Amino acid sequence: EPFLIGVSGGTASGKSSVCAKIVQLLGQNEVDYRQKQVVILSQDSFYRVLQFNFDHPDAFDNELILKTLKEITEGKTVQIPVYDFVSHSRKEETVTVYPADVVLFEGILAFYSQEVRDLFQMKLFVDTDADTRLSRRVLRDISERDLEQILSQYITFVKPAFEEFCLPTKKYADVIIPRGADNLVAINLIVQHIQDILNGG
Amino acid sequence: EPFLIGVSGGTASGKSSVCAKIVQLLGQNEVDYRQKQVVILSQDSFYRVLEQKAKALKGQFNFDHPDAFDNELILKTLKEITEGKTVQIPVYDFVSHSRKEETVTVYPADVVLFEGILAFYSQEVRDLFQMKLFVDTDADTRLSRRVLRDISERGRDLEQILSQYITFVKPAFEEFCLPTKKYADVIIPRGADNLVAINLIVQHIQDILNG
Amino acid sequence: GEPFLIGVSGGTASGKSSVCAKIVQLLGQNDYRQKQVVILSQDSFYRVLTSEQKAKALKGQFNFDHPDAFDNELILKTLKEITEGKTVQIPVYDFVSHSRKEETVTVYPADVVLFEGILAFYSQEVRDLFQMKLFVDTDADTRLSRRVLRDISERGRDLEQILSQYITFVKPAFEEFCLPTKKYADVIIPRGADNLVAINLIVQHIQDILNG
Amino acid sequence: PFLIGVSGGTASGKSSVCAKIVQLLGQNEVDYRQKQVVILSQDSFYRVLTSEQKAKALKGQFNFDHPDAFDNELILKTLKEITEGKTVQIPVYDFVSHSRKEETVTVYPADVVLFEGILAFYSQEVRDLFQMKLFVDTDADTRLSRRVLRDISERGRDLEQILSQYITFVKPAFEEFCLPTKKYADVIIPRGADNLVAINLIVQHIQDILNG
Ligand SMILES: [N-]=[N+]=N[C@@H]1[C@H](O)[C@@H](CO)O[C@H]1n1ccc(=O)[nH]c1=O
Repeated sequence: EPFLIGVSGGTASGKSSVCAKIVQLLGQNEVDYRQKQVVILSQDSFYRVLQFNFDHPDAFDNELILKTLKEITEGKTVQIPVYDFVSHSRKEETVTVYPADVVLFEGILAFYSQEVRDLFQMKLFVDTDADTRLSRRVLRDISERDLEQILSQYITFVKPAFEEFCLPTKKYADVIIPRGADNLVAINLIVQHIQDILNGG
Repeated sequence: EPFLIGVSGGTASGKSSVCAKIVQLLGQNEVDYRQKQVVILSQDSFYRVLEQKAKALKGQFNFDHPDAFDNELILKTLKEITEGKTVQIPVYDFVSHSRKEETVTVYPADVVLFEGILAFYSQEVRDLFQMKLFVDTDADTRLSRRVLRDISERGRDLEQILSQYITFVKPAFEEFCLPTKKYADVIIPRGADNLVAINLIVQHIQDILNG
Repeated sequence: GEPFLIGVSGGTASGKSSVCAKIVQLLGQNDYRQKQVVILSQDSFYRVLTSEQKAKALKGQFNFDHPDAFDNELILKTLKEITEGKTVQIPVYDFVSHSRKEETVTVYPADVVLFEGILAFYSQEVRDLFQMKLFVDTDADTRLSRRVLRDISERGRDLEQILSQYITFVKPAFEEFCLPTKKYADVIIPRGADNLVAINLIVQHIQDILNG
Repeated sequence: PFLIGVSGGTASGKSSVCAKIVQLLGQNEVDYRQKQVVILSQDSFYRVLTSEQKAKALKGQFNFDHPDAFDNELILKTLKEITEGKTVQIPVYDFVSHSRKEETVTVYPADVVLFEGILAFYSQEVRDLFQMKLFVDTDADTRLSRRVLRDISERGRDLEQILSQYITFVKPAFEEFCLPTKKYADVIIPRGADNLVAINLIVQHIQDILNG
């Protein structure tokens, strides 16, 4: 019975950084990929087979997410597709994820599907202010196209999809983390809880 | 070295019911009051002394303003708690609007929960809380909870409850309590019913109690 | 020379019904055959309830604030013909039977038509017909206090049943369907009918539409 | 004279709305002495900085979006003398030296005065001088997007310096001082100058004022 923890929130809120800090603090980075007890799943790894809105729920393989997450709860070994954000291509290589005790699924629409919601025993939402998240993504998108095209895409696609699809799913959260990776108190709270789950007490 | 946890949130958001559940799941109700390891401190007990305005029915008083709370005694009470000293907490009757001479003796505990609408208002009190929690229940939901709570627990009629809430409770929350939400480390979205968030904090305290 | 339609949305107990009333009253319009400004309510276009829906309404389990409870096709068809300068027949909903009475209110083509409804801006086809969109923004707890007083004193409801229906039906319908339509508003009028500066601004503008 | 206060966050559309309003009236093609609608900016009333204040300004540690950086006494005095029909002298601020130039702008008494500013509704004494209070409500991330593109083109700073100053100074000053003054607004104009319906609503209102 693996423990599934759903982490949602807008882009550049700190979902990936919070999950990375939790796994790093739990020492899972040093363990081999077979003996990993806490793994991280990114929703962007499940983009559907490909001016276009990639923040819309239709752009995500909802059935593959549900099947993979369900097979994880069944203790089965699953393979996750790889997706590069630059070329929008799903490479033929797959990441093999062996049965782990705790699974973190981060995604802007992780709480959108009701079938995916009920899979999570604990649901966390990284609530970061909209302008603050834009400041983080603007710096993130140039370092990792043109600055005018980044603001055009965010205003036309990212911002409307967050308010229409992500924001309504904030009410399904059990715990809200108010600033992201910098919130060391909240991270230490979840790190303490996942380590408490591994021990069994 | 006691662990101070600050619990804030608007009125009727569930801070009292959450804290009461945290100590109940920890079995502190079965332990004697002198041997309690997790105690609860309510900000409503530290209301300032009352003769500032004798008339509270002819002209209401606005009890939700930070001026009506003894911020100096709150800082003194919490400071002596962090030092490991026994403290005496005053008793209050909301109807009598007076400070009873009898005090509740709270022995040094390992974990102390302080719940209050303005628990994160003063900076000197904020830094004492090692963990800051905020119960963020929607405004209309908190109003529906408070109306039903104030009619059964108190003998107030509905017209005075809504008039007192709109005139004083609502503006004081938005001016003083809402800006303090940013200081919170963990936000609990719905309150007492959120069993996943309560079990998370209960487990954290039980790990602190073991050492 | 098409009629100037003005959409007025907002949550319940926000003041939109009183805002529209005070606008027509300040204009002195309230002569149904020669009136230049009329007020239309989304409440007139409730759908007729099936036998299973009527039974759910008696038990208090029917959401009257949900888009499914309104005849969007009738609203769109009525507002589309109003723009074309035609008389429209507007239903007179009988809530006792939850159906439309045989009698109907005849609205003659007016120069300015006000459509007031919680979900006035929900339908896109209905939304594009409005040349001006007003949203009465009043705080949720302030509107709740208004509705609780209006439901207990004017209607005589049970307090616990009001708050139970609000949390279960009224609140989710507002946050899911009404609030997302606030971004389509051209002008947002806060605090409701007491905002006399905003009302006199809309009253003055309609007078300029009639004089011009 | 009709005083209209315009507030809202940075890059919301305040300056663009006021400029668009004045343009729709003949005021652009109206002589300077005969202008009936004039625009006043709160940026013209920055305080002269103390040597201690200027020291923090050189270090980049002075929040220019804070109420203390604005000359409230001079704003109140100038706006009061405008209401009395007096011709007033507004300063010309030199932001490099943080002082007032010897040259001043002469504002002849106009029938309608538009005062735009981030904290136009902060001082109660300045609020009560406005016959109409407008607030340009635009989403924070949208305004930040507008400010970034405006701060890179208008000035010669880099992107990382803009976002650092916005998160450190502009954002906390807006949420603490500018946002709580939104409740005093009589009308809320969303999205700024792109809101043509709201622009023509104020334009038609001012035109009706000029004709009595
Ligand atoms: N008649 N009437 N008015 C109302 C009210 O204004 C509207 C709420 O949108 O639905 C109608 N309404 C709602 C609940 C109910 O139990 N009965 C009812 O008639």
